[PDB]
Amino acid sequence: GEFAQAVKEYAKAVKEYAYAVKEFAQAVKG
Amino acid sequence: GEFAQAVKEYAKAVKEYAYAVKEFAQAVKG
Amino acid sequence: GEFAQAVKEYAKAVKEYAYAVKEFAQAVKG
Amino acid sequence: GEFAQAVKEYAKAVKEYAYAVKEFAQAVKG
Amino acid sequence: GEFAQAVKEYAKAVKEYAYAVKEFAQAVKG
Amino acid sequence: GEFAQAVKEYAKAVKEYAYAVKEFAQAVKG
Repeated sequence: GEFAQAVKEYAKAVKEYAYAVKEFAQAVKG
Repeated sequence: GEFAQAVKEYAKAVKEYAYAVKEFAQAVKG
Repeated sequence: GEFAQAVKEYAKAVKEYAYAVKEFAQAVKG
Repeated sequence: GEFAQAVKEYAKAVKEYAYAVKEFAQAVKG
Repeated sequence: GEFAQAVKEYAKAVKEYAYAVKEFAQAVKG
Repeated sequence: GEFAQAVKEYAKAVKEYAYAVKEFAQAVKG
């Protein structure tokens, strides 16, 4: 219900964190 | 219910942090 | 100049995220 | 299910961030 | 629980990072 | 069981992030 909903929004925020980390990694490397 | 809300409020903080990580990456690239 | 300011703003965002992680940790324990 | 999966993805993101933070540390030592 | 303990350790690590980035901001500035 | 595996991976990622932060902290200090 709400928990299932909360998890979808968490999963989507994790994926945004994952790409932000990759751009940080490239900035530090490049 | 109360825990689902804490997962929702954490998901918002993960997205806000992901944005700050990308902004800092852009400053390192720049 | 520009880069000192971006580091300062990244520091504030890390500090904000630390507070959200501590709140999540408390929410998990409840 | 879905929350264990999102936590696993977050864990992989954290490991990547740790590796970039160590590379950042190498840059700061430079 | 193991999850509560791990998020507690993460909260500590992010708080330390926030303090090291702030020290770095001071270093880049002065 | 599947959550206990996600928590194990998260716990290990958090630990790597914790030592990365101390390495960044030593780079800033030095």
